[PDB]
Amino acid sequence: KVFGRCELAAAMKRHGLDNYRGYSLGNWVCAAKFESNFNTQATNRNTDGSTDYGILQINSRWWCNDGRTPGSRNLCNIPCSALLSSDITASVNCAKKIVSDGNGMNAWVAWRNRCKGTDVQAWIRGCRL
Ligand code: NA
Repeated sequence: KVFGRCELAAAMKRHGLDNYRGYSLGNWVCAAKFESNFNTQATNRNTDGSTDYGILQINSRWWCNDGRTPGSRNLCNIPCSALLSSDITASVNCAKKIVSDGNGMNAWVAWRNRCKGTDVQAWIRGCRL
């Protein structure tokens, strides 16, 4: 599924991501824009042979099981495929764990480089929330 911007904002809010660990909803919509372009089915092989999965490009290195990332953990206790669902619940659950792991949204390198310190509220402008 390819969400609209305000649609994804509403889905993140319904799933309690809005101001989770102090990150405004525009921070999470911005991260999703640049990780996946709002595509739940997005997958990207990392050079290290791990894969990133879904709207928030959650990495098989630590967070989900794809069966092909030697020496990885599955700290969200989910198959990485669950992170490609048109329902974002499992992605939101796992992103709550990632953002609590100590480095906030810096865990998303695209957030750090493209959203951090920017006017992220623009990502939820005009959204009926
Ligand atoms: Na893994």
